Amino acid sequence: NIVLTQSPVSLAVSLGQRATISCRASESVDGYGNSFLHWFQQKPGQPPKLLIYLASNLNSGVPARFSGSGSRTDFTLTIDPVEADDAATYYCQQNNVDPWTFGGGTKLEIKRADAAPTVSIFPPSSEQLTSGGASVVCFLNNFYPKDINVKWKIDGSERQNGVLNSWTDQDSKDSTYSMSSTLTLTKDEYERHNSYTCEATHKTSTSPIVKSFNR
Amino acid sequence: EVQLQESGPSLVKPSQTLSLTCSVTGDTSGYWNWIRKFPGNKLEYMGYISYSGSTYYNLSLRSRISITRDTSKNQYYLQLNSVTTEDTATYYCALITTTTYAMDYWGQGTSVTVSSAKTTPPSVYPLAPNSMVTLGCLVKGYFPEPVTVTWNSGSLSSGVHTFPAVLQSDLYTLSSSVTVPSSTWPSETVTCNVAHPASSTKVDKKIVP
Amino acid sequence: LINTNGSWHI
Repeated sequence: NIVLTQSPVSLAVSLGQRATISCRASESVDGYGNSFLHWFQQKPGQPPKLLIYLASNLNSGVPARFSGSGSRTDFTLTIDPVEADDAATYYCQQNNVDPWTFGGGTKLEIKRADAAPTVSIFPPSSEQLTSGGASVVCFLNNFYPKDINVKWKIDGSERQNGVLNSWTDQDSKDSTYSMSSTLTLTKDEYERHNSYTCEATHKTSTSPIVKSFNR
Repeated sequence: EVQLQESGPSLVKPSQTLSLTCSVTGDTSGYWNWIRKFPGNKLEYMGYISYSGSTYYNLSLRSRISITRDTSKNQYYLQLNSVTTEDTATYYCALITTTTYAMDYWGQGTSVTVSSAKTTPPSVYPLAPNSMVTLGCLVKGYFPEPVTVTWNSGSLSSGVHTFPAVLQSDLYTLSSSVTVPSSTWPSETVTCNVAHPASSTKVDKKIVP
Repeated sequence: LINTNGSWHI
């Protein structure tokens, strides 16, 4: 069957640059003097939103910054200029050949001035304990670039027996990322030690950002 | 301003039929579609029923799929038989008009999980702790996805990070952070709200110091 | 245009 190949899978652009995205059909998507190739933007928690329809008509309600072209088998999307709003995945979609398919998508990252994360660390609540259970949470908020590191010191010694981590997609307004290290043990395996630490080994400072508390 | 909205159970058992509904508000004109996004983010086109009653289904599903409409409840329907875990996805309904020949308008999508595990409501914990204070809510022990997290029933919306969930022990945990004026908390109360569709459960937890 | 089995025709 027909495959739509999008390239690149991800791509980083500065605030004001031009972004350029590629869609290639393995066989034509043309008919009656038209191209049934369509483009969408998708932010998380949101459905796809139409940008370009029929290859190069800009959808109503959509900023003239968006445009695309191509024909037959070779299609492209260009955003110009880029805004922070555009941190998102982008799909092409063909609806003139059985089976209808989407490209596997391209994710756009926006480049920005580096930023230190704001770290906060959190005791197991006195509810999680009352029911029997004990989680330590570390928030690593609003930092750039996306690369970060988090280690968990248990009285000055590294722990990997219950760490759970999670990154957010890029913020649409400030272009930062945020992260979330969680640590789960029982009411006891937690009362067996005292010193708890999460280590923010990010770029923006040459040494870690330590945050800590004691049970 | 046509609006579309998917509804149906968010949990289905292997080998059963998944049934979803799409209600249309704001207008026998065009093509009414179903589409899904896999947990790893790829989208697949499922099918339509046109204004004429005619259907078109992706041949990779044509044996298990059925899309119907009732033009006088202004509603249309997906039925997918003999489901397995590979059928887990956010389901969308969307319309195609001849104005564009494209999927112009889309529902918010609804999440469906094929699984034989039991619906488990979440436990929600306060994450109590400058110019700014960062608080939190831990949401532990629920199944299936999704959970929605707001703050002061929506009214307090900026400075919020709601983290993607994660699966352990057959169950999901997710955290959410909020940053406010140091001066007006604890002075002026902060409450995470938590809705778990599949158990139909709402928890508001107050974050006391 | 009208669509049969996923192709637009007249």
